[PDB]
Amino acid sequence: NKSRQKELTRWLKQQSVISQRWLNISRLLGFVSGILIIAQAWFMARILQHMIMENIPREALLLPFTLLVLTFVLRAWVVWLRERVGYHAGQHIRFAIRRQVLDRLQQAGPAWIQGKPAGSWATLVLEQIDDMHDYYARYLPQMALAVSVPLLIVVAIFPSNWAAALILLGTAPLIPLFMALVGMGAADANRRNFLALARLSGHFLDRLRGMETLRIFGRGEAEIESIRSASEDFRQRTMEVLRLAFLSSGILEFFTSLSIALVAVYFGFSYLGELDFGHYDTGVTLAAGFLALILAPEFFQPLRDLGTFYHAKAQAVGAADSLKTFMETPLAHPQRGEAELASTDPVTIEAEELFITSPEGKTLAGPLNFTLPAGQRAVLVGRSGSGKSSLLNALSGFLSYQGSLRINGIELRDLSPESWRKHLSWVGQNPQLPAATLRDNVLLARPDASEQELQAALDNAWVSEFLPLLPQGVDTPVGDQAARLSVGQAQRVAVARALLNPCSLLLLDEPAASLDAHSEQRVMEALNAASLRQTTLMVTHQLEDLADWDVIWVMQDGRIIEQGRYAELSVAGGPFATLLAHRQEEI
Amino acid sequence: MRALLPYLALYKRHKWMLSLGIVLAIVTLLASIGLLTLSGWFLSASAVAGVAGLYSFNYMLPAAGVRGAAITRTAGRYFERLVSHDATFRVLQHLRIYTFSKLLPLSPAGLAQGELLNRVVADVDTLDHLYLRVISPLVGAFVVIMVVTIGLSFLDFTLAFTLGGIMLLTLFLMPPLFYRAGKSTGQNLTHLRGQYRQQLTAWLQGQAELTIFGASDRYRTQLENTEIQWLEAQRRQSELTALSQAIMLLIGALAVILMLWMASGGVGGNAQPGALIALFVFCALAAFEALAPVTGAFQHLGQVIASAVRISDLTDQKPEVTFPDTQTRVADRVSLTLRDVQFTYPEQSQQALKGISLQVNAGEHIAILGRTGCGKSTLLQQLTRAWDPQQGEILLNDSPIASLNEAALRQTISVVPQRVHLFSATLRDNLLLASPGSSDEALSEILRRVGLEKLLEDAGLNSWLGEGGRQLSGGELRRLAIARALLHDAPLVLLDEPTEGLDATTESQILELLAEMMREKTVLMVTHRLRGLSRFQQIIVMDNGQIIEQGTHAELLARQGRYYQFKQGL
Ligand code: HEB
Repeated sequence: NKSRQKELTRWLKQQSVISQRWLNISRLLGFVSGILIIAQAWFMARILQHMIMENIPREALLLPFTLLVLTFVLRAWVVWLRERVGYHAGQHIRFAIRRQVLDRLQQAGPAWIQGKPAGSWATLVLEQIDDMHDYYARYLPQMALAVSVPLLIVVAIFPSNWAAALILLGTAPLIPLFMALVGMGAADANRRNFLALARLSGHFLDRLRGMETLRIFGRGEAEIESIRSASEDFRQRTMEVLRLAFLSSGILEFFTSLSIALVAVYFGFSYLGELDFGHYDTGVTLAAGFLALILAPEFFQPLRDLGTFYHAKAQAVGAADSLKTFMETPLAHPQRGEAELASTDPVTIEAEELFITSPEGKTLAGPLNFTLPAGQRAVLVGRSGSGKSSLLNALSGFLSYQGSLRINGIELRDLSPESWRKHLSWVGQNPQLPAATLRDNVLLARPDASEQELQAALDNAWVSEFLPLLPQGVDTPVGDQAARLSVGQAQRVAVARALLNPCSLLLLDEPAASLDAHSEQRVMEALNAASLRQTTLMVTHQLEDLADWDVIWVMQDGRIIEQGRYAELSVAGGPFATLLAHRQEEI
Repeated sequence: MRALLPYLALYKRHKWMLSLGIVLAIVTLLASIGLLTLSGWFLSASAVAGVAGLYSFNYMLPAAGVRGAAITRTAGRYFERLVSHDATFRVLQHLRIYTFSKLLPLSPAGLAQGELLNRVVADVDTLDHLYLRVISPLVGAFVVIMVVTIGLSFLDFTLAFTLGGIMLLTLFLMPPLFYRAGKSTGQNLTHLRGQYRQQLTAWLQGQAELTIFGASDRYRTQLENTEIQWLEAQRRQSELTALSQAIMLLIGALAVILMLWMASGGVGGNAQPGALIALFVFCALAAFEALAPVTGAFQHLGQVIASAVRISDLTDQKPEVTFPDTQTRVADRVSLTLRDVQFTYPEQSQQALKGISLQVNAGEHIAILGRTGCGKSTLLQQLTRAWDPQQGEILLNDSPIASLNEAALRQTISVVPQRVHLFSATLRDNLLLASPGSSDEALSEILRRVGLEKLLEDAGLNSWLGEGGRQLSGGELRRLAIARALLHDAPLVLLDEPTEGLDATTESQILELLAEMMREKTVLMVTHRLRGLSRFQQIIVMDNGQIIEQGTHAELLARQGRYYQFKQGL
């Protein structure tokens, strides 16, 4: 009831209502499978009795053989239909869960997305959502088939011989009785074995990622023993659980073997005259005996096939564990207003008692009390981890805040994000080029731009000086994660994208941090000029060239601890002078 | 199929465990077939005998059959699951050890990445599937058909070869036919999955950029369009599995119909078979369970073969460094000398840069100061023998570095890398890495004297590091690298950009930590930061891979060369 295995299994069925139409069709077609199985067994039992007992030649039995062939062809048709319907049930659930996951992930914003590597979000969205398919496509339909076919077998056998129907029905309550004893606790113990297996896989991946450290210390040979010990420890731990978990397989194989033997023994001795019960005082026939024998392995087959689907369920429960907690983590979600910024002129950012909050509730920047007049450029400086980058994300709308942050006297909470972000241009380190071609990436800011405007942007950002080096020129595919372009020229494309449309506010988050010596000289040259056209807020540790910037904010531990122009701060001996001296120690 | 040969060779270890699992799979299937065939014959024989034949009919011998078959089927299934799972965990352990042992000699340069290693781990997981998912069902199906055909030919050769022939013909023809029919769909499926992952990663990583520029909604629209195409390829692949499952039911239908028809005419010489008709039709009914996993097994062979090639492409690379077998004695004092060796890559200079050829006496600290943003330093790699120096020669204690066996080389050189790795194990295991045998208290005093007090505050040495928890910040993570090098206690210490990405407070503490702890060792410290270089006996400043000048910090300022310009804030 309260186990994590049952909690995750309830979650999986809560998502299955997306395709309840498909699961009802599949359950209805499984009921047709049961009827065709019985019609199969009834025709074979009649043909067998005629040839074995009444010695009717096979040339006189074309009607039963013909009907037997149709019920075989119909069975293959229903198996074809159920397999196709089963896929549709899985597909429309995965499509809906993926939409919810991407909705929750777009709406949480880049503040939460960058908390994890993008390959771990791809595991959640691709691998783990797809690990749930076979549970909906195969396992859940097989559960329905395991309680419809066996009861329909019993209903078919019961009129012919109630003793034979009792042999099958007698074993029915014992299998769930085993579930109470073992297999309810073993199922959750197995769920932890699959977690330990995934953790053992991350133990091996950890040793692979650290082979460079293992090499320099000469620990490679002693790390084979750690791989062997961890694997040996996993196997012994898992095999203790499986010695109990595999008892379901054997017990189901025992009760299917006992039922076939009991049906054979009961009918066989009834023919010999030893027994005289169960046949409704009419007489036991070979057709009645064959009908129960053909349908005795069919009574247990849906349950035996359900153990063939154990791993479909086990990997969906493992996937549901990651997807249930993802969908349930509370998130900050900065609230969006309806107000719009009327003018297109540079804004006047004002903040008082402003606290910036991470999507998880953590406070990233303490009390901020700055003021930035229109058209003025300011710089954030400070030690890494002091919350400089968090202030730029609050202004972008990516972070919620407790305080005041007024753009033109209007709180940033009340500004509609769509209208506010059309007055916003941003260049950061680690440029992202989502589009396909280099012309599409630059023109992403506004596709309606004219060719004359585009060429001006490609010239001011110095993109055109490396276009000849590119194979196709401006219409060059950029590649996966800008593989064609080096980081120096990818960042210049981001600069071209930013200055394609002059705006009200320009946010720069260390634009030239890791660029080469040349692109840095051209990225800054373009941004030095751009910063004069509108209100600019830049984050740097390149303190040696801040003379022309009219405001400098020194941020430490989430608050502004110093202010003023470069001339005053460089000689005041405050925290900026310490940072400037530390910066000058670089070559 | 030739690709699986090296992984097939790995099955020699635990050959008995693996073959017992297949034998138990065969015995379980034969017991299922034998139990139904014996029951089908027993009903017919007793019905034909009737009440008058009670005294003549022998039922003690079938009684041992149904008792024996029921026991060997339930015990066979239980132990087939146990033995084949145990064997599957054995082969995974040996696949992991084998892959790790192959990847280790080609560690730094062979692997070139986080996406690669996640794919290497998943490929090893797929090679582990070859036994239960592929080999066990295919071999088990073949032997069951042969045993049934052979055993059932003692009654009639024509009937046995008709049922055995149909089962053999579907075993060998249908899986390749369905593997070929869906190979076109399985390629559009891999292409569409990788395209979706690329569009998803670009949409997630560029979320700040897309939202600001108003494109986040239309780049999710083409992401959903790729998913729709991807789900259309999955639907096509499900329709192929739907066909194979339906055709399997018709082939089983044909065998039953043929046995009903053909055996009615006569079984063996008997033109009036009677009970022997039900023997053949019930064998045909039960025998097709053995072929249930077979087409799905041959599909998974495509994934297993793909992973086997992919792993072999990686572990069959040539290691570019070889180590002798000489049992050299590690010296307590190391004097490194270089001759005509390059400090950094060519960096597209195309100037045929000459070697550095510096000399490090025993006990002396030398700092190599190089321009930021130039060609990346490669002196660390060819001093730990990541790759052999193509030009010049590196002598370690007036002997060539290539003359050291790996055990001695790793023990005479301790390096603190720029990228320090946190293994997921406990804090004690992250330090016992450097020195395998260390007292628990001698281990803890290192954490105190390098300034890592916070790591002994509560969980202490047993605290779980790495991905399990307790991520370390860049400053305290650097002190972990230095703690390992102190525990290793090699005569020569190699520091690569130790004070990079550190605040002035942490940078000063770590530099002072180097001087007092590493006083008696030669350190060759490579940085582009001017801090704390007065302690070093020799400073080597170089531009474009050539020593511009070199000398102690005192006399190096007096010359007013390139170093003096750096001290001017240039
Ligand atoms: C402990 C936990 C676990 C684990 C870990 C595992 C792991 C595993 N596995 Fe397992 N299984 C299980 C638990 C398990 N398992 C179970 C419970 C079952 C059931 C059986 C029956 O029911 O019949 C199976 C069953 C099974 C099978 C049969 C069925 C089907 O068809 O599917 C197989 C083949 C397998 C494989 C396998 C593998 C390969 C592996 C590696 C990864 N599997």
